[PDB]
Formats: sequence, C-alpha cells, structure tokens
Amino acid sequence: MRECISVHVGQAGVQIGNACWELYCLEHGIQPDGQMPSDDSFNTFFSETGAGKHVPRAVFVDLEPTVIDEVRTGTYRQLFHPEQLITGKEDAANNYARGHYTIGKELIDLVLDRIRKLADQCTGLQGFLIFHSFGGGTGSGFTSLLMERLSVDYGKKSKLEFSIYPAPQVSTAVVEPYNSILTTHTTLEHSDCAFMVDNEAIYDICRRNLDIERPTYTNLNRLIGQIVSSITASLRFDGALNVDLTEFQTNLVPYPRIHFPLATYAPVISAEKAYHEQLSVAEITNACFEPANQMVKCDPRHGKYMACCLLYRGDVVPKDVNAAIATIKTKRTIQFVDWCPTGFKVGINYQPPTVVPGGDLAKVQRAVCMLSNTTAIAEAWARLDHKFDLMYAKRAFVHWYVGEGMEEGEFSEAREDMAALEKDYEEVGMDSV
Amino acid sequence: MREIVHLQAGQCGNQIGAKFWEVISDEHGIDPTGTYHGDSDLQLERINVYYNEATGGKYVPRAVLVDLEPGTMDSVRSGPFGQIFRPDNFVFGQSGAGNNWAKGHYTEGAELVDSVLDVVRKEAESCDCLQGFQLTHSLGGGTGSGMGTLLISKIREEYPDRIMNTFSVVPSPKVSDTVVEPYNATLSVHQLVENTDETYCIDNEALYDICFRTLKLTTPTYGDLNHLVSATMSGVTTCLRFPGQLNADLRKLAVNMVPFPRLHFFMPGFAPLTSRGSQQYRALTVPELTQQMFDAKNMMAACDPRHGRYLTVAAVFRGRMSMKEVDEQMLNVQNKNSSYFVEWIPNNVKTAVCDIPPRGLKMSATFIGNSTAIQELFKRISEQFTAMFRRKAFLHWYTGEGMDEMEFTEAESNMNDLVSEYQQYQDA
Amino acid sequence: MREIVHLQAGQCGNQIGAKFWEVISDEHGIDPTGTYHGDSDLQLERINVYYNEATGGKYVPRAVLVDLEPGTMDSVRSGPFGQIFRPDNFVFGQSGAGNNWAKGHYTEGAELVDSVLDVVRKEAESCDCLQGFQLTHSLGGGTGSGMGTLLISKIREEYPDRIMNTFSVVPSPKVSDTVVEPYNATLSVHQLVENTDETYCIDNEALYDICFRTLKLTTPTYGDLNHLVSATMSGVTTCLRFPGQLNADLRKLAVNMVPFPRLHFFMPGFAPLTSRGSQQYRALTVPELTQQMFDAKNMMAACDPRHGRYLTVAAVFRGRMSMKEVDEQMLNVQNKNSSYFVEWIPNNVKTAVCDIPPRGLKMSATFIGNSTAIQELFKRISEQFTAMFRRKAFLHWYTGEGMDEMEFTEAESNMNDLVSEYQQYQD
Amino acid sequence: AEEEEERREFEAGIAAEKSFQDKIQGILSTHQVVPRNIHPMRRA
Amino acid sequence: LREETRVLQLQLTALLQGDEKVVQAVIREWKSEKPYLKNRTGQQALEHLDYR
Amino acid sequence: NSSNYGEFLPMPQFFPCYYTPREQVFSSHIRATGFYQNNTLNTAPDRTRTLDFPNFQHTL
Ligand SMILES: Nc1nc2c(ncn2[C@@H]2O[C@H](COP(=O)(O)OP(=O)(O)OP(=O)(O)O)[C@@H](O)[C@H]2O)c(=O)[nH]1
Ligand SMILES: Nc1nc2c(ncn2[C@@H]2O[C@H](COP(=O)(O)OP(=O)(O)O)[C@@H](O)[C@H]2O)c(=O)[nH]1
Ligand SMILES: Nc1nc2c(ncn2[C@@H]2O[C@H](COP(=O)(O)OP(=O)(O)O)[C@@H](O)[C@H]2O)c(=O)[nH]1
Ligand SMILES: [Mg+2]
Ligand SMILES: [Mg+2]
Repeated sequence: MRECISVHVGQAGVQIGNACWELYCLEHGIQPDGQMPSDDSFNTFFSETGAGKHVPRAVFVDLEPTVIDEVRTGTYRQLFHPEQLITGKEDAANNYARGHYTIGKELIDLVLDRIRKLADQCTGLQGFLIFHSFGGGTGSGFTSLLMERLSVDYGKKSKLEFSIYPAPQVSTAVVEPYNSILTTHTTLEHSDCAFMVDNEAIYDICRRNLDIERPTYTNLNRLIGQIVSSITASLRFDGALNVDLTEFQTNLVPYPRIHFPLATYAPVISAEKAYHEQLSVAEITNACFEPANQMVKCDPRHGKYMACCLLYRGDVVPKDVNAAIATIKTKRTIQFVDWCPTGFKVGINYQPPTVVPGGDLAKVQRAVCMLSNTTAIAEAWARLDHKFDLMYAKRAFVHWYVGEGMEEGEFSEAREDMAALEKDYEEVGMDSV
Repeated sequence: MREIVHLQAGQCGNQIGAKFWEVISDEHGIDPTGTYHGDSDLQLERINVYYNEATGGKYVPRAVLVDLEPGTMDSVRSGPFGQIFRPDNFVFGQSGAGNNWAKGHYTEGAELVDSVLDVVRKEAESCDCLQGFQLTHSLGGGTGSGMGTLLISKIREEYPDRIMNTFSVVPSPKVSDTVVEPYNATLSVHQLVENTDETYCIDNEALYDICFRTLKLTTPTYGDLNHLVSATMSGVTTCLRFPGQLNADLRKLAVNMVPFPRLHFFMPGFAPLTSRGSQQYRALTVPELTQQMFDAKNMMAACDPRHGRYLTVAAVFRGRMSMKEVDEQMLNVQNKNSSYFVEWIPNNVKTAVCDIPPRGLKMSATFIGNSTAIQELFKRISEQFTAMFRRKAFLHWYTGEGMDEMEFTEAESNMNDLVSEYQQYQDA
Repeated sequence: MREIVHLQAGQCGNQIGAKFWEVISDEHGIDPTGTYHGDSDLQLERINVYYNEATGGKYVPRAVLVDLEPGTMDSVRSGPFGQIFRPDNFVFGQSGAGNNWAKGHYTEGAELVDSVLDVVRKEAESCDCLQGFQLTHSLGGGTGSGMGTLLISKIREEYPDRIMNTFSVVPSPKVSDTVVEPYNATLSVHQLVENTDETYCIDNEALYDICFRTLKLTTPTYGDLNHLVSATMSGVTTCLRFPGQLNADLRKLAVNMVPFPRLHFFMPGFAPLTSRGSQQYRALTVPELTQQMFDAKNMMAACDPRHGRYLTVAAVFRGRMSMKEVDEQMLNVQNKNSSYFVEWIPNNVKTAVCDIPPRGLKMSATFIGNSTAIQELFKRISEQFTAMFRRKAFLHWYTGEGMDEMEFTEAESNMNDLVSEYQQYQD
Repeated sequence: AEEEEERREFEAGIAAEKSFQDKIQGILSTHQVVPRNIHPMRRA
Repeated sequence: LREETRVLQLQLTALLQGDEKVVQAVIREWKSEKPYLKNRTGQQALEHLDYR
Repeated sequence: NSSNYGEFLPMPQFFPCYYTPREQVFSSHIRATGFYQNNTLNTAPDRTRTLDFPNFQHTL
C-alpha cells in the first residue's frame, strides 16, 4: 500500500527507463503485455485493474516523436496506457531555451494533467522518481519546468532524479555544457536528491569487469536499471532491515544544498567469470569503494566521504556486513569526514537480483548497492566549469538561446549559482578543532 | 491478580517483543492459538500477569504494538506466533518515522498518540491491580526512540505511582547502523532519565560478542540473537509469575536497586548459555565458576565492570537449589575483590529465586547490574554527538519539525549531568 | 397474548422490516414457508405477538406491508423469506410518491390509506389485546414521510391507548440521498411529536459509521443497515416476547423512559456488534456490553450524546446475565460520569434482563436512552429546511398537490419548539 | 534416588539430542518450498 | 497584466488552502497544540479536539 | 537497438529463485477501519489496593 511514482523525460531518460521497465516486469513476474502468468509487491510500480492488466505508474514524455514511437509500437505496446505514453510536437533540438520557453511550454499542461490523474489513484505515496539528462533541450530544459511546477503543486513530496552527467573527456553534444549549467538553478532547490550517472562508468566497467568488448547504450541502461531496482526494493521486498525512501533521504544528505551522491553497483561480473571466485559480503563491500568502480568519473581519494548508504540484496547475513564495515573503516585510504564519525548504513532485502535475457551480468547470491556522498564531486564541476567559461567568454552559441526568449543575464546567474555550490564543498571539507 | 501490560514500539521493539512472547508462551504452556496445552497447574495460576482471558480456553496476550511502517506489523502477525495477538491492539500509521527523532516524536508520531494511549487505557482498566509497565524499543529511529519517548511522557502523568520498564537497545560505534543514531540516542535518554524508574541497556555489540565467543555459532542473525539471549532476561518477572523461596517482583527488585531517583541504567545478563557442544562438559551447579560473572564474556553491554564500581547488583535464580550456597557465593564474590564495589553500600548484591526453571535447563539465573562504568557507554556517544553537532550535520530535519535549537542543548546537558554523577560516585 | 402489528412504509421501512421479519422468524425458528421448526417452547409461548396463526403448520406475520411504488412490494414478495408474508398484507398503489411529502399525504398517498386502514383494522381485530403497533419508514422519502404520517394520525383515532412505536429513519445528516430530504423530514417530525408515543432516531450515516469500524465490514451496504435496525427493535420487544428475569414491555419501557409526553424521539443502540473477524477475542461479559452501549459510536442516531445529558436510560438486556454485575455497572456508568445525566432525576437507568440468549450470541442488550442531544439532528434538518424555505425552493411542486405556506411554517415552528423543549428539559 | 534422577535426566538430554538431530534429517532431505515464495514463471 | 496575474494567483493559492488556514488559526494563539494538530484537515480537527 | 529490450522471452532459469514478496493483506484491512478511539464513558469498577472486600465479621 506504498508506492513510488516515476517520470521519464528526454531521449536518454526514456530509453534508460525501457531498461528500467523491462527489469520491473521480469522481477515481479509480469508479462510484456500486463497480465500475470498463471501478493502486494506490484503496488509500488504497478496498478492492478479489473483484469490481470498491470498498468505502469510511469509517464514517458519527450518532444521527439521518433524515440517515443518504438515503445509505442514495440513489445511493450499493450503494457503502457497509450495516453500515459505521451509524445511531443517538435524536437527541443539541444537548446535549453527551447525546452523551457517556446516549445516545451505547450506540453506542461498535459504532463501535469496526467500527474494529477495518477496521484489521486495513489493512496500511500512516498515521492517522485525523476529520469532525465543534462545534454539535450528536453532532457534539461523540459525537466526544469517539471521541477518548477512539481515543487509548488506537491511540495512536501520527496523527488529523486537519476541524472546522466556530461562526460568530462568524451562528449556527444557541442552545446551540452550550456545545458548542464542552466539546469543547476532548478536541480539545487527544486530537487531533494540528485543521482549522477556519468558516461564514464559503464564506459570502462563494461570493459574491465565484464569480458564483453564494445558496449552500447542498451548495456549502459541495464546498470542504471539495476540500481533503481535495488533502491526501491526496500519499499517493495521484505527484509531483515529495510530503508524507506524518506529513511534514505535524511540520512545520506548532510545539507539542503548538498544532495549529490555517487553510485556503485559492485557485483557486476560476467557469467563466464563469476564461478572463478566466491562473492562474500566482505569481498563485495571491499570491491565497491575501489576508485575503478564508481558511477562518476571522479577520484574519491581527492575528497572525503560525508555519509554512505549501503543497500544489500538477497543472501546477506547482517554480521558479515558489520565485519565488512569495520574492516573497510580501519583502512587509511578511504578517509571519512570528521564531523560524521558513523557515516554508514546497512539495508537488507531477501530477494536476489534477476538477470534479463541477453544481459552480461551474472546473477549472484548477494548484491550490494553503495550510494556515497563525497566532496570529490566538487571537481565534477571543475572540469565542467572550465568547460563552460571557455565557450562563454566570446559569446559562442549564445545567439540561439537569446533568440528563443531567454535573457542573457540568466547565463551568469547560473554561473554564480554553481560557483557558490563549489564554495560549499570547500566549506565542508575543512576540519574544525 | 497482579498485572503488567507490555508496550511495543519500533521495528527492533517489535522483533524483540514478538520473540519475548514466544518464550513466555513456551514457559506458560500457551500455543500459537491461545489455548493451554502444558502440564503443571503452577503455570495458569499466574496467567494474570501477562495474559488476558478470552472466550474459552484462549489467552490473549496484552501487548500494544505500534510502528509507523506496517511491514513490521505484517511480520509479527504472519510469524511463528501471532494469532494470540489482538488485531484491535495493533496500531500503526501510514508513512514511516524516517529515522528522525523529531518527525517520529512531534509531527508524524503525534497523530497516533490518541490511539496508542487508548489501547493502553483499555488494557489498564481490566487489571485487578497494575503492578507496572514494560516497553521494548530502541534508540536508533523515530519509531522506537521518537514515539517510544513520547509514550514514556504520556503514560507518566496518567499512572505516576506505578513503575514502568523499558528495554532499550543503545547504539555502539562498532556496530553502526544509522548516521543519526548519535542524534537520536542522546536526545531520547533525556526522556529516559526524567520519567522512568528503571531501564535496561542492551547494545548490539555485546549481543554479537557473547553470541560468537560463547555460544559457538557462525552466523548470528537477529532471530536467534534474541531467543536465547535477549528474551531470556525479560523473564526476570518470574517472581510475579512463579512460586519462589523469597522472590523480588519488578517493584521489589528495582526499589532497592536504584540509589538515586535519576540514576537507573542497568546491565543485563543470563548465566547458563554454554554452547550446543560443551553443555555436557561442565556442571550446572553454582560454584565460584558459573556464578562469578565478573569477566564480561557473558555480559549484554559493552563496558566492563573493570572500569567502574558496582552500585547495586540483582540476580534472580531458577530451579531446585538451596539458598546458602547462593548466599555464601555473595560472601565469596564481594570479599575476593572488593575494590570494584561501592564502599558506602556494604551489601551490593540481591538474590531472588523461583522454583520453576525454564524448560531444557535444570538451573537458570538472570543477572542485573548497576555499574558506575555505564558512563563509558554514555561518554562515547557524547563525543559522537558534539563532533556532529559542532558542524550541524543533519540538523535541519529536526529544525523544520516544530522543535528549536535549544532542545538539543538541554539533551546534551542532561546527559552531561548524567555522566558526571556516574563519575562522582566512581570512588567518592 | 399481547400483540404487535407492523406498518412498514416506503422503500426504507420495508427493507428494514422484511429483514426484521427475517430475524424474528429465525429467532422463533420459523422457516421461509412459515412452519414452526423451533426447539424451545419459549419461542412458541408468545409467538402470536408477531405471528398471527394461519393454517397448515404455518404462521403469517402481522406486517401490513404498505408502499405506493409498484416494485418495492415486488422485492419483498420475491424476497428469500418473503413467502411468509400474507398477500392481503401486501397493499400497494400504482404510482410513485415522488420523494415529496405533499403528494404522499394528500392526493396519491391518501387513497391507499383507506385500503391500508381496512387491513390493519382486520389484523388487530383478529388478535386479542395489543401492547402497541410498530411502524418503520424514512422521513426523507415521499411515501415514507407522507404516507407514513398518514397512518399514525389515522391509526390513533381508533387506537388511542395502544403505544405508537414508529421506528423511523430520520434522514442521514452527512449522507444525503434525496435533494429534498429537508422538506419531507420537517413535515413528518411535525407529525410524530404529538402523534407517536415512542420513536427511535435512526441515521444512515451512523448506520454506516457503526459498521465501518465496529462490525469491520468495509462496505456497509443496505443489507447490514437493515441488520442493525432490526436488532434494536427485536430487543425492545424481546422481553415481552420471551421469558425474563426482569420483564419489561413496550408500555413498561416508555413509562420508564419518557418524562414528558412530547419527548418520544429516543436514541437506539445495540452492544455486541463485534467484528466478525474479532468475536473470537471479546470475553463477552456484562462490563464490555455496558461500555459498548454507553459509547458515542454505537448508536444509530448520528448525533453524539455527550453534549446532551441523558434524561433517561434503558438497557433491555438479552441473555444469561449476572444480575449483580448488570446492577453494579448501571450505577457505575451513571455515578462516575454524572455530567451528561440530568440532576432532577437521580436514577434514570432502566434495566430489562430477559432470560433467553440472543440469536447465536451469548448475551446482549438494547440502549434506547433518551438524551437531549437528539435536537442536534432537529437543528440540522431545520437549517437544512430554512435554507430551501427562504427562497421557497422546491415549494413549487408542493402547493400543487395540496400544501400551503402555513403548514411549512407550522412544521418549522414546531421543530423549533422541539429543540427548545429539549434545551428546557435538560436542567 | 537423586543419583538415579540425575542418571535419567542426562540420558533424557541424550534422547532429546538424537531426536533433535533426527528432526534435522527430515527437513534436510525433503525441503518443502511454499508456492508463495516462488516466482510466477517458475511454477508450472 | 503580468503583475496583476501574480496578485490574482497568490490570492487564489491562500484562499484555496482555506482548510489549512482554519487549522493554522489553532496552531497559533493556542500553541502547544501544533505537534498533534498540524498535519491534519478541518474535519480531523474539531474531532481530534473533541477527544481532548 | 531498442527492439532488443523486450525481445528474448525468459527461460525458467533467469529470474531469482526466492520470490519473497510483501504480503500486506492484514494491514490493508486495519487501515480501512478507524483505529480504536475512546469516545466512550466511564465503566470502571473501583479498583482498590490490598484486600478486595472486607468481611469485618465477629467484631466491629
Ligand atoms: N543513457 C543513454 N544516453 C543516450 C541515449 N540516447 C542518446 N544518449 C546520449 O545522452 C546524451 C543526453 O541525452 P539527451 O539530453 O536526453 O538528448 P535529447 O533529449 O535527445 O535532446 P533533445 O531531445 O533535443 O532535447 C545525448 O548527447 C546522447 O548522445 C540512450 O538511449 N541512453
Ligand atoms: N538485537 C536486535 N537489534 C535489532 C533488531 N532489529 C533491528 N535491530 C537494530 O536496532 C536498531 C533500531 O532501529 P529502529 O529504531 O527500529 O529503526 P526504525 O524502525 O526505522 O525506527 C536498528 O538500527 C537495527 O540495527 C533485532 O531484532 N534485534
Ligand atoms: N436504511 C435503508 N434505506 C433504504 C434501503 N433501500 C432504499 N433505502 C432508502 O430509501 C430512501 C429513499 O426514500 P424512498 O422511500 O425510496 O422514497 P418514497 O418511496 O417516495 O417514500 C433513501 O434515503 C434510502 O436510504 C435499505 O435497505 N435500507
Ligand atoms: Mg532529442
Ligand atoms: Mg415485573
């Protein structure tokens, strides 16, 4: 009788949700059309109608009709409500001002109309669960209006976003630094927690941990699928110790402006390699703080951990994890911050993870999901702020944004907003005596 | 005839609480339906201490159960016991307490106060006399420390004369579970020291320690960590339930246990917990061997007696024994090493006995200790809080919930008062 | 011996009553056909109070089935136990009473009442000495309100001394079925206060409210609404019907219940309405009945007494009762919380312990205590009336069937008299 | 009499232990699983 | 027009949370009521307050 | 490359073996009913301390 509403926006957001919603159907035993092959575990991501049909609680919105069509006419045709699965009118076309002012404006009223029609069927609602990007117009500007309207229409609902950060070294869009700076005014005080999943983790974790070479985005999104299923399973599967969504928010986040954790899914190993070693609780916890396994291209040795939240799945005994935490706290390399001596959680769920057909993950007795808040993500903006001001200095690619109605001064307003946010991580990294 | 009503708050309070009702039903011959199926008449003649009498044969246990997450209520009801429990007595909320004391004591746990104080009231007028109260909870989250302390306050004005007992699970640095555990516990024990008469402290670290070092098992999860360890101590109330030779109920044991009306924090223990292999290697009598529990390998708290002095000791015994050798062991345990005992209290130890031991053991004992070394368990969490309060680590989830800055300082000062008294009577 | 004739009116009263004649049949061991297959002779002793005695092993109810709508009568005739009901006792008109009091009291109502009076006169003339009549309806509906008050006015003119026990469903305050519930109720309240000698104030909201949490049923349909009202009026007549330690009848109740002869609107309640998944744990004894009787939830008038002092209390106990334990609790409830009890009456509690157990149950009672809080409905319907009266809202289709403005003012004034009478007798 | 009572009590614990260990070989060999705890696509 | 819109939108926000407004007139003045009266509606109040 | 999402139908050997669900069939009933409220009135026997009912016989 408790449930979590999801919204997936952007081309990046909709396809990482197709990997999310293939996993939700294969976790609870639900066919790709809706009916059970023949509990209350459905009532977190699934609504049960008169028949066996399980309509999904997500709403997929994007301004490109092209990417929304292959899920409209794909194997999940009968699953999604065809009026939930909402399309756009014209592409946002990699422009924040387009997705915020001129062409994303004619879709806010219909999107918020469907969030109201979905939240009243809700009875024990915990919070939203956002899915967008930082590069394109509808992944950045259209979600900015969403956080603008959901903050005033709902208020006390705890929203969480699984953002895909612009990669520091490779990149696919030229003006995506512009889109990743102006979105920060609306992800700071209009977002309760914000997960960052950069395209440098499965860039090389799928190469070193998994023996498969040449990964593509249908393998990128499965790891993003696994982590969200791991987080919400405490709402969804019983355990020796469960971590509610509101449980998870106030514990991991220190400060109202510091809500930008990292991520790590440790037992990512191939099928032909998994039987070569035992996967113990201590081993899989020691393998998750390693600087070659985090979800963002940032070295955690530069920063200090504030507070870490760990969610375990499946066969985990709650003594080995306490032995694992004590063993991994006494090592000097992983250094925590002084004003948070405990800095840890545990979370137990009985049900082991599923593996989708065709996946390169191997299924495990135990899976740990490590969610760490670091001040090493201070320099996540350092290679983006230098990425930003070099383009901004000579008014490059500015005429499009001011040509769509966005004022020039709102560029520098977002510039100083991130500069103040960088100052916060310099303030909290200083020890007090 | 002489009644005490159980209070259950929190996920930890419910799991230990549910396991507690399994032990007493095993002892009193009560099944997971309510009916009696045991042997001796000395079991039902005091069924009116913990149990209430249903239509025919059935005995419904009086125990309020409360949590803010209904998953724990589903676990206790769909459990190895549970049909004995009263569904009307089961009371919960809608959303969880969020591991926050402020939200579990002020803004979300206060909506359930009328309903939880009702089911206490309806289980208070069915008593011939109310001997006392009894609560199982924890100091980690808002379900057990938040609402639990709110249960401590609201019952105290209505029943001031009657004693009230709490089974607290205090935090430990070696077993860290919540980052807010140093916020929650230092502010809860402000309300465990003002309006309680005697309380017990059972940290998880010593629960893991005695379950590994003595019991000789490999994976101690929480279920078997309470059945033979934590729920056996809760049977200290056998003086209310079973005939004894000279017995001390929850009133008699506690009144000459606490020395001063705001210094009552005790160390529990259970004597026979040998192993599953070495039980036929030693003798279940009371020599200087199984009765000298000074070595803390059989202790339910982290701090050992070596770093303090015993203010007052109680020990309730079970089985067909004589009361000389327990009395001369008191001579033999105080005079062998009197430097670890309070000088101005010449008799520091109490002995009570009952004639009916738990099944499977022909002789059993439960040990309760008031030590001046319990401040070492409170001084350690003081510095866990001051270092985390100097930078205001997780403060604003308390500030927006109707409680100001000053209640943190009062809670820190009252614990700093409490650690000073345990230090003041350390040597005198 | 003594006899009771039921004059079920409208939708509401027939659905209550046909299921009441269900319970009485099951209480007397009477089959759907009507043949007595009960075991205890105590059922058969005073069976003629309800069951007029026909041929073929079989008794027929005294229920004068009265309605105007063609098909309310088809439901109870096609009911599961509807075979017991006499076909002559099925009198029905050929038009609907439009949920208006006017048409059900002057033109379309007052044609069947001639044929209705003929058969109720026959049924009472067949029996020997009436204790009093029974009648059930709702003040909200048309033939419930209009034709309902046509009966009692035209019944008392040749049954004066028989007690008029009309057990009406005063329309629910929160749950508003008909838009024009205020008009139909107001005119009826005006013709029950001087007219009937004993009325039980029954509200579908309270009928809902009891069955949400006390009987635990998540869907209080119209069936369990009829469970509850049937049980409170089998109880008030059981102690006449069945052998009792302390016998009490309809007259014996009311003479011990109404202090001044315009306070006939009583407030019913039934104690052991335990959850059917929770009857296993009750220890169903006297103190938990008396606690549950004296409980704001478990009363079928939607008002909570509390504010209103109990002018008088009854407890028509059913079952095998410890007589001390009943006697002690009745003072102990009364003495300990003496605020909602009138001071000019020292002891206003009436007890009526009856030997036979309730149907299936071990022991029960029937709280029909008179509080002055009953005005809270009469205040609510009054404002509900004057909101619509002040612009003469639905008055347009009232004067055509035979109203005038004056009877609308007279009914509203009498109902202001009724609340003021309740405020004046409470000290 | 107290010597034989202790003699009979110890062998009762020996009798309890082999019944405790014979209870082991029942669940160890048969291994029931409830269909409520199985996946909907594993049942057939 | 743009300025009077916020005037005529914030006048609608407070006047549509009127249920909350009635309850907040009890969380002030008669204080020490806020913990067990704040997160409620207008019908939860005056019925909770009946219990007291 | 989005058709491969729901493409391969599952084996009986893909999903986890312990589908341990949440079984909220009881709390769903308890939430529907209102939790118990004492809008009820005093029904308390005068519970006394030691001695229940004095005989006071053979003297006084
Ligand atoms: N994780 C993931 N990333 C993708 C996918 N498809 C494209 N991307 C890349 O992720 C980056 C961010 O995507 P978006 O910001 O959502 O781009 P977009 O929504 O199509 O841009 P507009 O529709 O014009 O607003 C893009 O630069 C793409 O190169 C995908 O399916 N999954
Ligand atoms: N000894 C013991 N400890 C427990 C048990 N269950 C939980 N705990 C621990 O006790 C602490 C109490 O947490 P709690 O206050 O119940 O969390 P909440 O329910 O969210 O308020 C947790 O941090 C657990 O680590 C149990 O059954 N036995
Ligand atoms: N209490 C109750 N009321 C019923 C039932 N069936 C229909 N009704 C009621 O009938 C009322 C409508 O009035 P009605 O008698 O049909 O109008 P009339 O026939 O013109 O007098 C509504 O308030 C309903 O509550 C039932 O089983 N129980
Ligand atoms: Mg695009
Ligand atoms: Mg008499």
